[PDB]
Amino acid sequence: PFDNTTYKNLQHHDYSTYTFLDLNLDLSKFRMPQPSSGRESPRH
Amino acid sequence: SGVNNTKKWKMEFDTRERWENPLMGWASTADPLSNLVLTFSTKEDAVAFAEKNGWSYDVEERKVPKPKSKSYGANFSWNKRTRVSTK
Repeated sequence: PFDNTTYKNLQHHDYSTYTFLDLNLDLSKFRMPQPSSGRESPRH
Repeated sequence: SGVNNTKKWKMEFDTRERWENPLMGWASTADPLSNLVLTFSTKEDAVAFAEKNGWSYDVEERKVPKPKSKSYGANFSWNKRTRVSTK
């Protein structure tokens, strides 16, 4: 049924210190290879 | 950084001895030309003045700053070394 009387954004009550970086680590396998500037850094 | 004291030509003479005054320690000189400085618009004017007065002279070419290529955008180069690490 249709309910407009409850808050449905309660998952973040269980988030912790490493939630964001853990999610970032999980996303790594989906990324496309990064482009390259041709050197290790501007100092190479 | 100001460049306004590099507009005109100057004529100066060789530096001679200065010594300490025995009484006060002041800098004494026997050179009457020690403070003499002449201003000229061009090198040619200065050379003509020296020749007619009988002074041997050394002329030195005017040194002009070389034109430079300045680019603010080079500070953030994608792949060059001109990328700055701080602002």
